[PDB]
Amino acid sequence: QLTPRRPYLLRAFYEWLLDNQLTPHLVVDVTLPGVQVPMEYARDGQIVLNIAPRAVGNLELANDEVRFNARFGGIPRQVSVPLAAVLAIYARENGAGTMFEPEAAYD
Amino acid sequence: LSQLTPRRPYLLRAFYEWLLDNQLTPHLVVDVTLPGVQVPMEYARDGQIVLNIAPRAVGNLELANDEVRFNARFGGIPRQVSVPLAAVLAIYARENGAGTMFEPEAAYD
Amino acid sequence: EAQPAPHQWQKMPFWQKV
Amino acid sequence: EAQPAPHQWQKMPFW
Repeated sequence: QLTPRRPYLLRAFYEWLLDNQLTPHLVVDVTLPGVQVPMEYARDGQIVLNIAPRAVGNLELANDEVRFNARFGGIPRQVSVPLAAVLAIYARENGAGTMFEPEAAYD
Repeated sequence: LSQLTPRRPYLLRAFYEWLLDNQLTPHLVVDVTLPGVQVPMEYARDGQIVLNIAPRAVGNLELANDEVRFNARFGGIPRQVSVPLAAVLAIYARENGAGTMFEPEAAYD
Repeated sequence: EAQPAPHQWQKMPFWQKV
Repeated sequence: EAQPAPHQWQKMPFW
């Protein structure tokens, strides 16, 4: 019935971490269909992405997915992660943040 | 670290937006006992008040980090409301109770 | 619309939680 | 800034 809360909570924590001058990172489950990340960078089903302004271009924290351009090694890559695959958002410097709880819409 | 700002204002705006996007009517539950609270006490009971902050029920709404402010009509009389974030206990939809009771904050205690 | 009166919000689904 | 390699992100505080 009601849409997922996750994307709203994601944007909220993203803003909160940046407003405290921290570096937001996402923990993503790379096994979900639709995940588009450089798999060489994934390990044991997950990958960590730096989404701070400094490390990304054209960042979109939409309700359906997180999208952005970033550099992996010496190569620019485009990333696309379905919200269902976003497990958590944490500050690289101190672990401040949250692990998202499951929701009906996400199967 | 104890130096980080409180998360409450960000969660409040997040739930507000989420509720409205589901076409629900967001209401705030407020502790009128705390310093700085400015509400029509006539509508408060046992140190609490519930406020409808949906667009059709308020004017000049501001969901800032330090406080929530807006004008509204109580029994026909327009009044200015101002509530520090510390006094905002929760946000829920009138139609089905969807929402949340905010986590305690060291900065507010 | 008008703000809810006490007898009204006390009947809302979420007041039991408070 | 470049993205973290596994040997870098596996060392972060949220593990």
